[PDB]
Amino acid sequence: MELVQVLRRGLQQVSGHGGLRGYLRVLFRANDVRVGTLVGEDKYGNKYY
Amino acid sequence: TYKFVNMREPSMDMKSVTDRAAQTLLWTELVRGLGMTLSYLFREPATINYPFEKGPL
Amino acid sequence: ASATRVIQLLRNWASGRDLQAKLQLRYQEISKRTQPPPKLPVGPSHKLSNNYYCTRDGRREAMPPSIVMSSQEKKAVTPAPPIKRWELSKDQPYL
Amino acid sequence: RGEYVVAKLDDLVNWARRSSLWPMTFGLACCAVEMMHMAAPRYDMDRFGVVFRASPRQSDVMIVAGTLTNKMAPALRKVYDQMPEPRYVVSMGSCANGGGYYHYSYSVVRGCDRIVPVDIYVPGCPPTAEALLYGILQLQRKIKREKRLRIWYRR
Amino acid sequence: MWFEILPGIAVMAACLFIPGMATAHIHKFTNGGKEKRVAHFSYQWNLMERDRCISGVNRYHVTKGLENID
Amino acid sequence: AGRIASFLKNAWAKEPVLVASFAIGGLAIILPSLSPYTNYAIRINRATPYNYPVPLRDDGNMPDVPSHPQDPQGPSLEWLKNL
Ligand SMILES: COC1=C(OC)C(=O)C(C/C=C(/C)CC/C=C(/C)CC/C=C(\C)CC/C=C(\C)CC/C=C(/C)CC/C=C(\C)CC/C=C(/C)CC/C=C(\C)CC/C=C(\C)CCC=C(C)C)=C(C)C1=O
Ligand code: SF4
Repeated sequence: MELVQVLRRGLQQVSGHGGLRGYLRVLFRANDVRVGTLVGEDKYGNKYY
Repeated sequence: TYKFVNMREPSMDMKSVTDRAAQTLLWTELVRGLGMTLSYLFREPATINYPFEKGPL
Repeated sequence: ASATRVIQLLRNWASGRDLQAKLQLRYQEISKRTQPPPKLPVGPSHKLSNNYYCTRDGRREAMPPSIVMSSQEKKAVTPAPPIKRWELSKDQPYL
Repeated sequence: RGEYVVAKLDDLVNWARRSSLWPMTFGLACCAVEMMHMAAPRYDMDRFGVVFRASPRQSDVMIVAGTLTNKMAPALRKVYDQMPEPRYVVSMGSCANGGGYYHYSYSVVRGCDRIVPVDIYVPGCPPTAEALLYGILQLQRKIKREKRLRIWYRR
Repeated sequence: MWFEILPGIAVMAACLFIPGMATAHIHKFTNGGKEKRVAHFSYQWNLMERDRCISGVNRYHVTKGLENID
Repeated sequence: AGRIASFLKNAWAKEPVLVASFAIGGLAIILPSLSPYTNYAIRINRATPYNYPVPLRDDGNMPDVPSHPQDPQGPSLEWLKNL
């Protein structure tokens, strides 16, 4: 079932990035779609994962 | 001390000769390389994407 | 980014070894990047007595090159005894 | 308006250039070896579009990386002249940025610019394989900001 | 993560698929639904002309069964 | 005997390619004669009709050839149907 585990793991990626629109944003602009943890946000607007 | 590196005389027994003959005829060390790269194909790339993440100092 | 067990066998079999025991990509095993403040030692001469430089210097104890003959029976002598032929390895003889 | 179609064709052309510029195989000295580390799997220059093609007839950006000396300066300018247009030259490392450590010697030209029109200057001795990784990407922004046809439509 | 390789060959897989898809359907469309006739020998070519002549509409891929004859 | 076997062994070690070619090349010449199907192969080629079996006129005294391409008499090839 590892196949469907990585399948649903990719599904948690698209939901984690604020839905499809956020997923496409990070894919087209950040080139990586892995989710992380917000450890802080600077005054200039750069999120730190 | 020192260690000799390459003078290993191959045996001439029929099993050894056929092994080398099979190796030369049916390319094996070439396949050993292909299996090596394929194993080293399904690894995790060592790359890091630029400025979004940066190297360690 | 953890590989699926299905291909863990594939990479292991195709190379005839266990990659997962030791991988090139590093992981949590690395030493922490923040360490406690270290206390460095002092040298042997950090003694507050009997440390006179006259008995400790190294530069002022070099003499000029000793002269043995100038243009201004005895046995033959080699510059140094001939080297002793290296012994073969014990941990790994002929490859 | 013709300005709109010119700008759209402007963006199309440069985007092709900045996402496909090929650094030449031009290494000199200490500054070249770590640039291999950029091409090494750690940073993977190729992922950003570049390929390390030799043969200056088929290259765009020239990575002058290392000490530029007297005996080779004719060879470089011949090489630079052979590169087709557009061509960019990134002076990489302190040796090629003015002479580096050996600024005052007798057989080094103090600065790669005295032979070639030198583009963005990446400093370091050596610049880290990442330090000029930005240097390459910062050139990609320079390629992005050009006008070309915009000047032509207004020439 | 080797999945990224697949999108590359994925569009390529479609790319080589179009020609064989095109030729088969174009042959099926032009030649009256039936698969395009093969003429590797004069007998086949002679056979094709007879079909065209008896078709009346000057088209080999128009086969008239027993209803044509009495 | 010993020299011949050693020369084969020395060959098989020094070169595996030409000996393999010489061996399988050598067989390709001999067993075609010993094969019991080679006489069948020519029969198959003969059986396949490319030209018409042009009919011949009757004058009597011809029992061998049939008068209809269904009559029992004539050359029959049920051997090839099972083969
Ligand atoms: C001395 O110093 C050196 C350095 O540093 C100074 C270095 O760093 C390094 C280290 C860097 C490295 C990368 C290591 C390898 C480098 C070397 C120089 C070593 C020697 C190299 C080799 C033996 C191998 C060389 C391999 C190559 C070049 C790869 C070739 C294959 C590829 C797939 C890559 C290239 C791909 C290209 C160009 C893209 C496709 C090409 C196109 C033309 C684009 C497509 C175009 C079209 C479709 C046409 C248009 C038509 C369209 C759109 C169709 C529609 C329209 C119509 C009108 C029909 C080295 C070694 C070094 O020694
Ligand atoms: S700039 Fe520094 S690292 Fe680069 S070639 Fe000169 S001395 Fe070597």
